[PDB]
Amino acid sequence: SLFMSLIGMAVLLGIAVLLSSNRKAINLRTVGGAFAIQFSLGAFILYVPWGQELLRGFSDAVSNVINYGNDGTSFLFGGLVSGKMFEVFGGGGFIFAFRVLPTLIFFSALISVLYYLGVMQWVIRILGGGLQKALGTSRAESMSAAANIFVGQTEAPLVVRPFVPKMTQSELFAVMCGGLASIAGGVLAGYASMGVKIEYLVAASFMAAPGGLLFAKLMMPETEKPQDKPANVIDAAAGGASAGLQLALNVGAMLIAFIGLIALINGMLGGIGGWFGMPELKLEMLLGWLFAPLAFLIGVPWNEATVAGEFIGLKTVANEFVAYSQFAPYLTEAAPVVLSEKTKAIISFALCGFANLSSIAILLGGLGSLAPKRRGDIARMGVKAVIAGTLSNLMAATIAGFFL
Amino acid sequence: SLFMSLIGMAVLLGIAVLLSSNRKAINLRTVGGAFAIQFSLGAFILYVPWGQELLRGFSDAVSNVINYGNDGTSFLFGGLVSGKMFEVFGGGGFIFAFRVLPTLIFFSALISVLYYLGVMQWVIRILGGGLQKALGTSRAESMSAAANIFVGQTEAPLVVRPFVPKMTQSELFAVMCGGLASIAGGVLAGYASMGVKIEYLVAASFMAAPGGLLFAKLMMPETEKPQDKPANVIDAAAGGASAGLQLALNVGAMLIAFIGLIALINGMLGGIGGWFGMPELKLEMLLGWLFAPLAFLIGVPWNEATVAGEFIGLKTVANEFVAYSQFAPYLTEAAPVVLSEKTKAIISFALCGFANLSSIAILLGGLGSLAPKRRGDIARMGVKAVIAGTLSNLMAATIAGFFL
Amino acid sequence: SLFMSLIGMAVLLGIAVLLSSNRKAINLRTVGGAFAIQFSLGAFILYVPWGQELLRGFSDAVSNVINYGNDGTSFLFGGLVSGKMFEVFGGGGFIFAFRVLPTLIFFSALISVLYYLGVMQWVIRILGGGLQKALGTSRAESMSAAANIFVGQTEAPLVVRPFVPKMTQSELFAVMCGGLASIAGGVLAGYASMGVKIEYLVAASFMAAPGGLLFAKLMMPETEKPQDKPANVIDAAAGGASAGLQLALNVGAMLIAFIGLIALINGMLGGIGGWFGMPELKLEMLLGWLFAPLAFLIGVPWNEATVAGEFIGLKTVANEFVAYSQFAPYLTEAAPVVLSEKTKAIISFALCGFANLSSIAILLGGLGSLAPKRRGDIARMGVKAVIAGTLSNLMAATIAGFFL
Ligand SMILES: CCCCCCCCCCO[C@@H]1O[C@H](CO)[C@@H](O[C@H]2O[C@H](CO)[C@@H](O)[C@H](O)[C@H]2O)[C@H](O)[C@H]1O
Ligand SMILES: CCCCCCCCCCO[C@@H]1O[C@H](CO)[C@@H](O[C@H]2O[C@H](CO)[C@@H](O)[C@H](O)[C@H]2O)[C@H](O)[C@H]1O
Ligand SMILES: CCCCCCCCCCO[C@@H]1O[C@H](CO)[C@@H](O[C@H]2O[C@H](CO)[C@@H](O)[C@H](O)[C@H]2O)[C@H](O)[C@H]1O
Ligand SMILES: O=c1ncccn1[C@@H]1O[C@H](CO)[C@@H](O)[C@H]1O
Ligand SMILES: O=c1ncccn1[C@@H]1O[C@H](CO)[C@@H](O)[C@H]1O
Ligand SMILES: O=c1ncccn1[C@@H]1O[C@H](CO)[C@@H](O)[C@H]1O
Ligand code: NA
Ligand code: NA
Ligand code: NA
Repeated sequence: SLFMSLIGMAVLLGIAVLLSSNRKAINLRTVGGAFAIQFSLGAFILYVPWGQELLRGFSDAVSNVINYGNDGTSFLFGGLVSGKMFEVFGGGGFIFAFRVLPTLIFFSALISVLYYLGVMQWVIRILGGGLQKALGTSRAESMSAAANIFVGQTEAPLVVRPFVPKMTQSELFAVMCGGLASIAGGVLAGYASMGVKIEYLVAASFMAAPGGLLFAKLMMPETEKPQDKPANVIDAAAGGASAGLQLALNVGAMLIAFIGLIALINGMLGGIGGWFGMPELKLEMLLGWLFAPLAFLIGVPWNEATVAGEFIGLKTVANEFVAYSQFAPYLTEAAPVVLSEKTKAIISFALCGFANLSSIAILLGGLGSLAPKRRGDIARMGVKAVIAGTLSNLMAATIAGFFL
Repeated sequence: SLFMSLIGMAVLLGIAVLLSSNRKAINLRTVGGAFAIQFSLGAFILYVPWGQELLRGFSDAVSNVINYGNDGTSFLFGGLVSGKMFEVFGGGGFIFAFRVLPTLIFFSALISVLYYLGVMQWVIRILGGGLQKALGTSRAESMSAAANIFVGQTEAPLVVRPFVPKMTQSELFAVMCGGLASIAGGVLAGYASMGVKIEYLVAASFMAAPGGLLFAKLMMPETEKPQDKPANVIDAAAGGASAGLQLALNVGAMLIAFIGLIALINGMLGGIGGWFGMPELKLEMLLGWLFAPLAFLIGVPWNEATVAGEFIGLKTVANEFVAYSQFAPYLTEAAPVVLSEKTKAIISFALCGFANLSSIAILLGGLGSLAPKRRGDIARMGVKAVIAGTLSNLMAATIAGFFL
Repeated sequence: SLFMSLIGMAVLLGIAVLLSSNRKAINLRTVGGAFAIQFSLGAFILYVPWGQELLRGFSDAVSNVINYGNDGTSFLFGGLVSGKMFEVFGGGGFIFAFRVLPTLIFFSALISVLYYLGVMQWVIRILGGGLQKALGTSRAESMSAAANIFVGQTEAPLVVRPFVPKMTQSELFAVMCGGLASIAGGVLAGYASMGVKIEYLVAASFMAAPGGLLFAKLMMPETEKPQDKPANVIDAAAGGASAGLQLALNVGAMLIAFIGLIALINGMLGGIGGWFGMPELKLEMLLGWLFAPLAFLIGVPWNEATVAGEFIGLKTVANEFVAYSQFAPYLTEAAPVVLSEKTKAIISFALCGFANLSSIAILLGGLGSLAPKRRGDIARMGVKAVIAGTLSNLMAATIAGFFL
């Protein structure tokens, strides 16, 4: 029952220690408090009444911002995003390109505005400050952790960019992990626009800040000594819109290609598999069969572990956006397999993260531009940081399933 | 009656003199003739029969070019831009993304072709030469003024780019003002595709050349001494298409974000306003209430000044593209408020200009790349140049309303 | 009958010799074997039974990959690419922007993957090696020839990029010609998605490798002495997707502008032509009237030579993508002129090539970046290389019509 979850949490911690760079250098206060916060935060907003009300209150505000932004895309694409689309095309009336992608544009502009007004820096300074006083982590790596709740892995270190070129290997690794453990505000609203419960997305985004530091300081403890703008608000929105547009195009091209490639792979796997009496062999079968123990370990029922593995596996070997796209039909009344509400929550939390191999290349570009002489260290710690980010997402899912 | 318009023209001139860098250095021949041309040009093509026929003749040619270009977008988006769209989605059958944006691509390619053939340089040389002989303005600043009738604020100085790094502060300011007072050929056809009367757009584009110089030489008189390609036609079209595409994407992202942001602001203004007994408070109400005196001053009737202020205000605090997008429904039979034909003309002229704060950043990029050591002067004169450009648009509207 | 084709082949060879840089330096083994291979390859896969089966087998595999990739665009654009589109908009239900353009994205990602796995380098090394052993051409120029079968003119030299800056003028010219004589895998599937028979596209792509070398070594014989990566597979796909997206946007903007420009030209040609009693004068009439002898020479019947000339002419003076777009309606049951199956094949082969003037600018960018000190030689040999590429496409069409 609940005993299988606590074992899950133990196993995840165990792997991180086995993969640590120095188990004897692990700060017990740091990693103890880090797990304490993520677990308590999970308990707070998923179990206790007052915490649940604050979460559903924040989520409804996020849901209101999404609808407001939809006025923009409604103007541009008109009746192609209206209700008449469902009367004509039925299910295919929902055009992903016009329904989900424009959200990335609006939210990138909004967060750009919130940075200009100092609202973002205000929240980050509070959360980032609470972490470093409780965990003993450095100032810079804690701010980047807190920022990563709302923005992406390449945008979060920007709030501490003059400290990045000279921060320690453990600091840099943590910064990498904070980005891999979390997502971004823009894609968040995208996933929400696909049917993913906002309550789970907001919850997972916040639990990423302590969770990211947790596995950063487990797998790479501090063995060194750390240290220590647009002209107007309209320009900020325009710049954010531009950045969002570029991101929207990239995600769209990736989804067309990757899905197309998976369709090509499934065709080949059917022919190759047929040679071994398995003509029905697909990529989803391999991934499900391979990740089922991992899904079963984080709290997914035995009879649903394989289907859960398909999504968790797809997120790891590609990215969370593709995983969510294949998991979204399972959130409607036209779902091929009716899953339990607890399993739906676990997958939602386990997928909520940029933790994949492709993000290393993205970290080399973004985070590497802030410190060009540190691109070697980033590439070297890349895979370890991806694993650490994966453990953080899996821990958050285990915690989530435990309190649900 | 007509007395309120002439007062309007006087007030606008008055503000420019009060904000001048040296009232004693103002060249009476320059600013006298500049106003004389803009006023006479307004009289010519809006009042006298022969001038009205030349304007409607040029506009019908512009309207024919638009339809020819529509063959391109009709090929790409097929039935999504056909008449069947209105039978199915009704009003929402008009998809802005496919109906207006592709025009920017076609017209950018066409103007690129016209530059290659020397047709553009031919017209600019005549109009630019007539201005400098009548106003006494320098050669370079006059060519940039004439070019700005047809192209954008960053493209117009390109016809005199080797003279920009060494031109006087008054010359540079004028170049900045010529761009802010006018629009571009590409967006022109876009506004026309939204229901804005082409006759008003062409008229305002031409009146921008003397009007831009007028307020440039009022607010910043000359106190110094001024001085003095693609391989084939198919390459020119391709390059122009590419530039148009990039612009089309930017405008689209901006419209999605800005409209979405306004929707978000109106939601917040309803809550904040509710604290003061004004739950119906919106951005349009603030802008209308604040710009109504200005609209009333340029010739808009008292009972229509507030609605007119909403659009003029939105153009100033954001850009003219967003203003036109909110003003276009007022040009159809489904308009929420039926406005007088004179008020519709005034708003059309007052909106026709790139005069906004965001254009300073764009001027720093485009015009600043032509003279990197002059980016300080551009940023310093930015706001003054925006005001000057605003006065030029307001003057053109007052003149327009006077002869109508 | 078949005598008119062999005359055609002779004439094409004749022009190349007349335009040669040194007729006395032409290697008879090189150009003899080069024509021998292209002619035999044509005989193999268009005439002999076994060769026809291998071609239709490869084409059905290409047709299967296309459909697999379509799962990606089907996810993004939903019902806008469904069968319901034809029930509502009829013929206009086929939206080119969503039906053809996304193919460039998928195929660019796939070929990027195939390069990473070493599959591309494996095939190129075999075909490129067979050519240089049979023709006596250099190693580098032969690999670029073989690569050009599957990829574009700027991508093909990348497999021999450290040998490009120091290769001979004849080598560089051949590299330029190999790219101009062929197309790319991505646009190939695009043309196939417009109704162009895949069998003709695959055939022409392969016959371009010897055909490109053939006219390279005729018009520019060797008079000198020649010499002699993404972190993971998912990164490769993502990079290829990005490159495909950029290309998809460019092609789309070009098609909107060029078609729009042609519509504008036809309007002007109707007025200008009206002055000489020819109000029905259009661009298609001029191009058809001017290229009809050329089409008649390559095997197109007298009564179909003029219509065939319209398409061949449009490909030359613009690009093959625009030509195919105007030729595609002639491949359906709603064709304005029912053409013979042999004429449809000839046009398909004659159009299959990047041979146009605009590609010189593209060669200056791509191939010129690999050897910046050789941009002068590229620009100098540009037009000659375009002619050579045109002759290669015309030869392939003549050969095709001969065996059909
Ligand atoms: C959808 C509608 C929303 C309604 C909200 C309207 C907001 C109004 C924006 C005004 O902001 C100002 O704009 C200036 C222009 O960019 C800035 O000056 C900046 O640039 C000037 C010159 O360009 C310099 O003089 C200054 O030093 C520099 O602060 C200045 O910082 C900024 O405060
Ligand atoms: C929709 C259909 C429209 C129908 C219209 C057809 C127009 C025909 C275009 C031909 O233009 C020529 O093309 C050359 C190739 O770019 C240019 O040579 C340029 O480039 C050459 C080599 O690339 C150099 O030899 C030259 O010096 C240099 O002028 C040359 O300037 C230009 O006149
Ligand atoms: C749609 C689903 C498809 C299913 C297929 C799944 C394929 C699995 C990809 C794994 O590939 C590895 O990924 C590493 C990470 O990029 C690479 O390490 C590279 O980068 C490392 C660090 O980033 C370095 O340690 C290495 O030196 C360097 O080889 C490595 O080369 C590569 O073999
Ligand atoms: O780096 C990112 N920043 C913002 C949004 C997205 N991504 C990247 O793109 C992917 C898809 O959302 C993520 O897994 C991540 O690697
Ligand atoms: O600078 C520009 N050049 C061409 C088109 C548009 N714009 C900018 O974008 C805005 C929207 O049309 C203008 O206000 C102007 O600042
Ligand atoms: O250079 C290219 N590489 C890949 C795809 C396309 N093109 C260019 O764009 C044109 C349209 O397919 C070609 O004629 C060619 O010049
Ligand atoms: Na993040
Ligand atoms: Na202008
Ligand atoms: Na090629």
